[PDB]
Amino acid sequence: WKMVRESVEQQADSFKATRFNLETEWKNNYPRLRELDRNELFEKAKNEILD
Amino acid sequence: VKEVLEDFAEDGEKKIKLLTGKRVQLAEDLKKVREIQEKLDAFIEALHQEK
Amino acid sequence: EESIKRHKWNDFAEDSLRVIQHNALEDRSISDKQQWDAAIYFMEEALQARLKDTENAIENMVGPDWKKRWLYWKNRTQEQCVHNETKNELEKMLKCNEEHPAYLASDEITTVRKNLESRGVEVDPSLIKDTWHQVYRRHFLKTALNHCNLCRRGFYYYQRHFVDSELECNDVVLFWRIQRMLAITANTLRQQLTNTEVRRLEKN
Amino acid sequence: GFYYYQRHFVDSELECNDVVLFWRIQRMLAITANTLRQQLTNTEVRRLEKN
Amino acid sequence: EVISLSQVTPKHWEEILQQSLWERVSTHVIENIYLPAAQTMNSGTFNTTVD
Amino acid sequence: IKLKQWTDKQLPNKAVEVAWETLQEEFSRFMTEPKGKEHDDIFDKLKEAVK
Amino acid sequence: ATDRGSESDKHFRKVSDKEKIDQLQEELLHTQLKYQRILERLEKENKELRKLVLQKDDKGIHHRKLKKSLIDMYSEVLDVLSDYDASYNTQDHLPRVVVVGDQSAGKTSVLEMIAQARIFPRGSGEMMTRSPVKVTLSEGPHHVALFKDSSREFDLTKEEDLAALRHEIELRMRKNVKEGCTVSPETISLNVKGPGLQRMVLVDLPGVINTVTSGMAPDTKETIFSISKAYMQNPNAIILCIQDGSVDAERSIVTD
Repeated sequence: WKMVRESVEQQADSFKATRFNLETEWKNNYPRLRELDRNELFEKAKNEILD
Repeated sequence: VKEVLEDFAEDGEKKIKLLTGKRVQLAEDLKKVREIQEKLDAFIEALHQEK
Repeated sequence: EESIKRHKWNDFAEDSLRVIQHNALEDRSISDKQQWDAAIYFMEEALQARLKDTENAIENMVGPDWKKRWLYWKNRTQEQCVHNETKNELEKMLKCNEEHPAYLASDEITTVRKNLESRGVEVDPSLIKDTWHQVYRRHFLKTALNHCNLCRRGFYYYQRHFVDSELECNDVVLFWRIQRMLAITANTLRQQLTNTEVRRLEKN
Repeated sequence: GFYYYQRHFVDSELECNDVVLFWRIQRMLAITANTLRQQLTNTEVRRLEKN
Repeated sequence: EVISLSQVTPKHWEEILQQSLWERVSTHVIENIYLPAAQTMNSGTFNTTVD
Repeated sequence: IKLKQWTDKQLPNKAVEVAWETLQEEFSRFMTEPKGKEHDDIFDKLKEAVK
Repeated sequence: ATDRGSESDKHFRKVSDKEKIDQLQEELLHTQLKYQRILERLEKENKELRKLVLQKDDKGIHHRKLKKSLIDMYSEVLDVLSDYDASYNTQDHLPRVVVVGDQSAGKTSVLEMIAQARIFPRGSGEMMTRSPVKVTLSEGPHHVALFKDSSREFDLTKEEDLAALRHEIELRMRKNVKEGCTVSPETISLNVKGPGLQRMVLVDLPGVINTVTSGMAPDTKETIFSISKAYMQNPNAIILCIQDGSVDAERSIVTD
């Protein structure tokens, strides 16, 4: 628990950093669309193809 | 076509046959990193208060 | 009848042709005037055939010219008049801007309908899309043939790398490649015929 | 004419693989220099200050 | 002085690096590539020697 | 003579080839050809796989 | 009536009504009637909020010392790190106690004494840990175990639930291993609470072997160590080394 108190706070600040870091790359990758999934994409493609 | 698209529904690999899968993995990572940091925030506040 | 049914063509050709065809296309390089002219010839032939087909379709769709209408009394039908006015709309657009792509906006379809209706022509999106398809293909192919007329005498631009030069003669390479690929496919098929399949046919 | 090179009709016609060679090595040398400079100025100089 | 070294303009570093880099290969460029490559009757073998 | 032979043994065989090839080709074209700059190719892979 | 739009509409209405009573729709109705009862009658019981109130009490004021335990939240933190990344790199970001030991050294008995319950695979002279299992220990008056992936709570003072827990852990361990192999890295997460427990995440690891015994598959020797490293290398973790002290120590391998 001493190791926890010393390391988890630093790594938790780093995990705030990690979530912003994922935001950094992700928004550049998909600015228009957020958190898209392949199953959702399949359903959309199925609708388009049947149309 | 509806039958074939149902067979598409059944197989997830048949959705990632072409390895451009960044969408789904990135979405999952974003959601899971938010959970990580949400739990670490309460943990660190408990370190400040409870110990 | 029987001799034909006892013969089969070796299916492996499909794969061999795939390689062979690619090779004939693979040569994209027109190194001199002679191949430049052969390339322009095949491009002109292939595009002129489709242009003539499109022009016949458009003549039937739009109707006779005025000369016919008063000299041979080839009066137009209502559909022909509507098609003529829609063609005039699309053609002023293309004359003002020859660079326009095939695909219009849907609101552009609505605008065409609205103008045609305003002048007094009944038009719907389907009439515009069919007229548009034929008219744009005619424009496309005839522009390609005028580009043939300019390619026939275009070499300085590429020596100089001059920036204001619109002319770029790259369709010529495509039809050159396809002419040579037609030759290679026909010759490979002939060889398979004359050394493997024809003797099997004689046996059968 | 770079186009005469593109023609590649015959040796008597311009056969300028030489210019494209020296261009390629131009690119190689310039990009090597800039990569080395970037690592120097953003990675190695600060490490140097620490040392 | 280390910090001043950080202040050296990027072009200065890149110029030094590129000039030194070119001094290291140009003799080899001509001796090993250009001379045997340029003597061919087929520019494909010129480029093959190059590569 | 020629017409009756063709009708009995050829024409109903050529016509079906023409029609089913035509349906396959137009089916392909509706699924792949962009309608100008507004086309979205995200599901083109899935369209081709369904086809 | 011929070539009349309204007549055409009426004809279409009749044609569509016959399709609305088509055998497809009729079979849909017949099957739907059974489906309304199949996987149903759960809903009326579900409406009750009493279970939710108990869960709220656990989350908020549980009126007992166990409530709002910080180690309890650390367990969830490590679980969500595991969810973020199967790869070890990010799991190594946060501290845990990783327990390695010589094969059949009794390491599961040590982990049971620390957890104060018979919750680890126990056997005589055989590989006990084959897929690593992470158990987190926190204080609480109720000596109970719960899986991450289940709703069953195991009472750790009674043998029936302890045996069910041990054999479920064994089955999960096996299910983490491909057919024909014996050892796998995937970590089983069990949250264990009880009186006298310390704030300690503890990761049981596949036992390390100097050499494979003939009965065991050769695979394990390469697999076991790699798995151990995956968890051992964590720069933020404690290494608990369990070595068999009743044998010639020259034969041991965990210390290397």
